[PDB]
Amino acid sequence: AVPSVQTFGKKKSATAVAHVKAGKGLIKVNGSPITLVEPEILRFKVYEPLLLVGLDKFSNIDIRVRVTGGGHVSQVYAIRQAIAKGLVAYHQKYVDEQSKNELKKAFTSYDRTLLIADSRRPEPK
Amino acid sequence: DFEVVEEFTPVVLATPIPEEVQQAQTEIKLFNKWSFEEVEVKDASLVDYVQVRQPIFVAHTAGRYANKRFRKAQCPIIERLTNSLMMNGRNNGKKLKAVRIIKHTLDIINVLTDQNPIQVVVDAITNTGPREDTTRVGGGGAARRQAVDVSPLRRVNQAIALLTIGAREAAFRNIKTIAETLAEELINAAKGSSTSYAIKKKDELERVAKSNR
Amino acid sequence: QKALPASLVPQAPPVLTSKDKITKRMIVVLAMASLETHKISDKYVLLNCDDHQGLLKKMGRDISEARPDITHQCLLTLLDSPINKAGKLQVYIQTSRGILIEVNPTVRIPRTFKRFSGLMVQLLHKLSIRSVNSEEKLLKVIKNPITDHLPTKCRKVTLSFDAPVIRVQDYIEKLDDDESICVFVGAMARGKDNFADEYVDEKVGLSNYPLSASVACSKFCHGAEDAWNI
Amino acid sequence: DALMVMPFSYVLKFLKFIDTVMQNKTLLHSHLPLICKNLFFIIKFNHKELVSQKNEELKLQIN
Amino acid sequence: TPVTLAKVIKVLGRTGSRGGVTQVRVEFLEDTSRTIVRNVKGPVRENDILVLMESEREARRLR
Amino acid sequence: CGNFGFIGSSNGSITIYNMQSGILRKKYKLHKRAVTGISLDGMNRKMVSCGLDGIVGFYDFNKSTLLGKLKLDAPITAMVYHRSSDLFALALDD
Amino acid sequence: IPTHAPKYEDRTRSEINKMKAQLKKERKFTMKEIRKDAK
Amino acid sequence: LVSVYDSYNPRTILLSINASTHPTHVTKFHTQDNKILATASDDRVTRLWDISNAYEPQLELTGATDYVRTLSFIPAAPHLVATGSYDGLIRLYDTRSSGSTPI
Amino acid sequence: SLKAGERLMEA
RNA sequence: AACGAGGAAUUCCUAGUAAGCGCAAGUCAUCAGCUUGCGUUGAUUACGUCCCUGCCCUUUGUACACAC
Repeated sequence: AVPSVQTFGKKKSATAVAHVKAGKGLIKVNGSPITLVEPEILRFKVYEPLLLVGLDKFSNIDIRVRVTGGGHVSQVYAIRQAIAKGLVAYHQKYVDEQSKNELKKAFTSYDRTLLIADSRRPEPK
Repeated sequence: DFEVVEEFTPVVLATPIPEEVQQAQTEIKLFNKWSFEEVEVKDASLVDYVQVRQPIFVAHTAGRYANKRFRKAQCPIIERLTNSLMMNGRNNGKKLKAVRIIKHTLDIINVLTDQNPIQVVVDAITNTGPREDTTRVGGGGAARRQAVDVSPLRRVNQAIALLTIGAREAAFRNIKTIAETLAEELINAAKGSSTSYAIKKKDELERVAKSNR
Repeated sequence: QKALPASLVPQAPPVLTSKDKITKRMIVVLAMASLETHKISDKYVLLNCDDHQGLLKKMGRDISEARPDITHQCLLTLLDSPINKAGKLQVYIQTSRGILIEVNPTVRIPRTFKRFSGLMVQLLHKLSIRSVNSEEKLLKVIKNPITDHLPTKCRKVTLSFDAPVIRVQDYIEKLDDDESICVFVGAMARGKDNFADEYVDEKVGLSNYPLSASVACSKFCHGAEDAWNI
Repeated sequence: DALMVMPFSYVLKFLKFIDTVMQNKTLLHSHLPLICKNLFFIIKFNHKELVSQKNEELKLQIN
Repeated sequence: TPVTLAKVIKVLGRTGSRGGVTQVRVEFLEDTSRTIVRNVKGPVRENDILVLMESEREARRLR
Repeated sequence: CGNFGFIGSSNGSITIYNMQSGILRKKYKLHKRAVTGISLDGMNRKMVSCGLDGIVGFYDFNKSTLLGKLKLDAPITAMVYHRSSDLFALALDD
Repeated sequence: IPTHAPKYEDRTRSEINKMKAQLKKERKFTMKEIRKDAK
Repeated sequence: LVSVYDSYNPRTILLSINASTHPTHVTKFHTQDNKILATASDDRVTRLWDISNAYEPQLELTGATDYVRTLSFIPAAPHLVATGSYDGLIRLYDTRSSGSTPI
Repeated sequence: SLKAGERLMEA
């Protein structure tokens, strides 16, 4: 078999499915490498978890994300949510609990919205 | 001689990720160029409200700052400047346009004044926040202005408003653009050089308050 | 020891409009002017004191109040003064009702009062009056307030009788090198001198005797020309 | 809310007034509860600055 | 013209001030004794710094 | 907590292995003789080592810094850490 | 400074526009009266 | 006038300094410092602008006679400006002095 | 009409 | 020949809100000189106060300690 884990990410009407499995350290998004994200200013908005926790933890696994729906900004936000959740779920199942918990501390102390979405539901007064 | 080693082999991601990116991984910098260390708010009473204590990559943090009463104060400052720059009539809803303009402006500020663009911005804000305003008395047939103080959230709001309004008015009908004129504006306001709309408007407000105290 | 400019031909200085907010200048705001337009019936016409008092009384206002002749002669002496030729003042009429009227320094006013009254009714209904060359608007009705349409670094003073008299050349030379001056001139026939107290910084007087408003504007303008060496 | 609104100069004037009451003892016994409540509340609010002040007239008045 | 920094402590209540002007008590920062009642204009909360130009003038109501 | 194991070698090095996956994390090079005692506080806060160069070294552990470097006279042959009072004892060679 | 003078106060085109206004007004009025009668 | 803008971008005029109405022949940047430009003209004066404050010459430089058309900074001294006029008579100014007269 | 507080201050 | 972002007055609005953009349907009333859905990008300022203009409630504690 091969270790693998699937996770999801959502802004408004965008869906991001990420499969993280063991391998050689390569990230792809929607059939393209991660270094071709098209809004082109928000590429670092996609790079956020990679540089927050470093490049070794990514250097030993393969990530494959595919996104549909939404628009430009919502698709960038769905990508980064799926990547972060997939990383921490892999580190829990196939790597150890301490590394998982320290990743959650890093991700949360930067930006909680890498992990848990905030669905902007109305509020009637 | 102390040495901590948490790196044992070279990290080669099989997808090629560039050297400037890996340097950002070493240190988070705004737009991968401008650091947030050695950036102090030069005036007290704004340490709490001008937020340069959490480093950021691009000026498109999307987060609900418009729910409680001072979450606006907890929002980082380049996002405040950005949203105020996209506050117009024909620019309503173009944060990417505003972010592109802000990036070009910090380029210009670095090229002209070689210190630090984010530092020039923060000095501009803490030098153009007005310190004493006037409110109109009720009276009941005759009104005059009574002088009061002004709170740090109102000072930061007013500062950013004067900066972006002065820039937009300055390059309204010229052969200049908003980035060029706003870089000129921020540099002059950081100098306090009395040739900017922000410094002129603040000094007018304080002068009238000092008049009819 | 000091070279000549390359161009020594005389060129017209640029007209100072409300768009530009840097260049030091003088602004005259003829405030509380009386320019109302009525409809008689087939035609509209501007209210004048002397000729139509039964229907002025049918309104119920004051024949003493409704006088545009003094604004007319104030406008004449102002826009004929030498500082208007030098292009260093512009004027705004602040009607008693609430209109703001921007008057460009290039306009050539008709001097007989019936022509001026036709001009004024056409302005106060059409909202704009263009030149006969027709590329520019000379008389533009603009929106309150005057602080929203003034230069940024300005001084706003009132012409009151009860303030202590000063010398206008002394005050103007006391002003800063880019701090413009705006004088509020009461264009009322007769009344109180406290209409712009939320607008102004301070009140000044020019003689121990009361003046006509045209003479007050002429005094301030000639002191300003004497200061700025014209 | 009234005793929170007034400033410290009027606090000092209040203490002088209560000194005059203690000299007019029958007012004191006829309005003893109210005077006590207002005095203790004013001092509990303004304890920091009042103890920061150095004044022998304050010391003798409070004694 | 020395400006002074003071610290809002207590936002006063039930005082009838004009709309948009909120009375407040401030403690001086370089001198941890003095307290001054002043008026503010924007949003203000407790324990926060306020810049005073004319430091000795105490504020009265605005009806 | 049962997550980390510290191995002090006979050339100074301290390697810090995670015990769930038994994977290497760190390495502390303060000593250059052998390391005859390691201990960690109960709060995972401070970390003591002691080695045959007569040296006690107090590291941080939540950061990765050095807090102090004490040098005694003799070599050091044992260390016992009492965590409830934060007192350790070193059996020396004088 | 230069000076300028203000300005204050085609028959076929005028008659065309007046007839268009007449046609519009009377057509709209006749349609309203037709629909009133029909209801 | 002089026009200072970035290479590799003809679109963006970054700054436009209106100098004397006579033609400015030579316009140099400083060598040691990098925020101070110095330009001459047929106005027979060389003005040292500081490109943050591009409204006024930070330090004017006169005392020449006719058609200043060459100037040069000096490597070791970051304050000493040599200026070659057109009547010969190469002037040497020190900027931390008055600067009205050559050293 | 002065509030309570203001009336106490004036008296 | 009109025209350069539209005077005085008057109205409306507190977060995926104001504003911009388009794609689609045409559901027994209404709608085509338009109506109604759907996604897309998305802020400035208040979030306090009864000082003004209003509106409304109470002036008998009843409800059972304690306190006022």
